[PDB]
Amino acid sequence: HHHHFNLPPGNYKKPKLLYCSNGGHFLRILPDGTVDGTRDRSDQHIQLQLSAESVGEVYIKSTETGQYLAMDTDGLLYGSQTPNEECLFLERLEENHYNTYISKKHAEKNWFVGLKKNGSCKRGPRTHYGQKAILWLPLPV
Repeated sequence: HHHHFNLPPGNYKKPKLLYCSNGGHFLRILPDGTVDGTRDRSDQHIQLQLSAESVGEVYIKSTETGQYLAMDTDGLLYGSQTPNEECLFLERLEENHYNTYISKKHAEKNWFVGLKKNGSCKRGPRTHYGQKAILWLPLPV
């Protein structure tokens, strides 16, 4: 393992919203595959369904479009039509409260799912432990 194994509570029984306190945005996966953040709670593309492939490993999927969150070889987030190795994330507890999602494929490089204060996605290499951009809070739909 390249990372710790503290896991958050809760489960995957219901769809969730992923809220980033960094800028105060909900993770959004647009129909065209674009990924970003939005402060609009009524947005139809922020509803996500998480599922566990293995303990601590998850897929994050758009309930509206069916697309899977994924991080490409250059660290950019994108919506994938099908599940592949770039769609698996390590879901962990952080600061004894939040949820962090580390790219499983690039786990050794410490690439996290994260949003900047302006709601734009952070590129993998620009993220690291200790940032506010990587801290998520799952919220009911």
